[PDB]
Amino acid sequence: PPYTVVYFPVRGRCAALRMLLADQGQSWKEEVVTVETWQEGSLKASCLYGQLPKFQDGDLTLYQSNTILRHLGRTLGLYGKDQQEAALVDMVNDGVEDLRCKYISLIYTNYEAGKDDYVKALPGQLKPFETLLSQNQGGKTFIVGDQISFADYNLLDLLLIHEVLAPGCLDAFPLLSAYVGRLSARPKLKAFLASPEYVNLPINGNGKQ
Amino acid sequence: PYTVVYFPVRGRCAALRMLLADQGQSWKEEVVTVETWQEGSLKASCLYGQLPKFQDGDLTLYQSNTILRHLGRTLGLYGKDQQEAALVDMVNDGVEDLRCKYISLIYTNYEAGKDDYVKALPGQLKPFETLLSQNQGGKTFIVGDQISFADYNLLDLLLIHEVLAPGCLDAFPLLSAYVGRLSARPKLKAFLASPEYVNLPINGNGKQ
Ligand SMILES: COc1cc([C@H](CC(=O)O)SC[C@H](NC(=O)CC[C@H](N)C(=O)O)C(=O)NCC(=O)O)cc(OC)c1OC
Ligand SMILES: COc1cc([C@H](CC(=O)O)SC[C@H](NC(=O)CC[C@H](N)C(=O)O)C(=O)NCC(=O)O)cc(OC)c1OC
Repeated sequence: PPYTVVYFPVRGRCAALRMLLADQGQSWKEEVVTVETWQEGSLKASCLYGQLPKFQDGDLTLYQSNTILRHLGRTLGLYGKDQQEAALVDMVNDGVEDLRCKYISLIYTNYEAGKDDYVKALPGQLKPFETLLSQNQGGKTFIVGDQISFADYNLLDLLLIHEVLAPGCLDAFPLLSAYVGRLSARPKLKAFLASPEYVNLPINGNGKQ
Repeated sequence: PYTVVYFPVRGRCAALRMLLADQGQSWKEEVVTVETWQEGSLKASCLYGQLPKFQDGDLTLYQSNTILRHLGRTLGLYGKDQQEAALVDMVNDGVEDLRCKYISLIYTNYEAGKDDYVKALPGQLKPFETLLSQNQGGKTFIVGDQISFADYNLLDLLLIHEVLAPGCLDAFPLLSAYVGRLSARPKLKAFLASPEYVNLPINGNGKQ
């Protein structure tokens, strides 16, 4: 395949880019790194920022999950119709990243003591994305414009993992709730989300969700 | 054509201001004091409840890296091709990761965390030295042979870390020379010497 994903055996920060690749009908190789292999240290020392994912597109080696998303967005035409839309796509993705960082901090560093406060704060964190949908064709299409973007896949993943963390959290957000259902029903993505290579990976690496 | 809406600090607008100044662009600063911000109405109107807010005509943007990428895209500071654009993103995302750690230290744990942060800092700066070493021996920019928005963000990151940990670039000859070279670009040099930069604090809590 032209693409290789090098990552731990979790969904994590590769979930969105995998959904993107699958929904776009692209082929890729998964190179699985166990935490054991990672402890040996040689792969880690060779990674630019000491972390995974690592991604290959031919001889182009990338690190940083959002760099991979933007690269696929640019090369597959999932980055808006013009410069204005591209900026709005970035604005969405940066918002998704901010909330993802808070989610990851909760999962890996403070789950038991922090979950109540996190869930309490969650509606205020989701509301900006509902607002964005409400300002774009009544929320009937995508997060920006009338074609899918890499930010849709990232936002979709963020919403899916938050439904596991806080079941019912989208009940207060009709546009986000319908958006999750609509994107999840896209045939190639629906098949991917139902497949063992997605279903049989945990969301995170520490057993919490 | 441009308006920057922000608190009276360098913070997350420092890099985009350096970009605008170095590119000879004109912009308006709309300063929001913490007092005005406490009133709540501006905050409630911001997409993510935060500043900076940026206007380019009737395009209103939020998110500091969105502003950087928008200026990069529209001013030709985003690599020569898709391959370079991906490398520019890879740099900027690395800058953002370290900036988040810096901000966490400054605003949430300065006193107890500074020693460990400075201890860890060489390992956090080394990737950017490595990136320079793989691009024309470090003699030009962080990616390719023309400046990108990631250069301005990386430059700011390096400048604030020199204040936090003086001498932190002494181990890194390419980063050291790079800071000196970019800082000497005539429009940027003038901006960095000007009161609108010098007389703003780096952060909003008096720590640096
Ligand atoms: C905290 O332990 C941990 C973290 C993770 C990560 C979880 C996630 O963010 O979904 S991903 C693995 C991690 N990489 C990054 O944090 C990449 C950040 C970068 N800005 C990007 O966007 O790509 C990583 O490589 N950690 C290893 C290390 O630093 O040595 C996953 C975990 O297990 C799967 C774990 O537990 C080990
Ligand atoms: C912690 O209090 C605080 C923070 C800051 C920020 C410092 C910095 O990151 O350099 S910026 C102001 C902040 N906006 C963001 O964090 C934007 C993040 C976004 N992902 C982006 O990249 O643009 C903000 O608006 N805080 C106010 C709020 O949330 O109500 C500056 C501060 O004062 C100058 C303060 O202290 C108030």
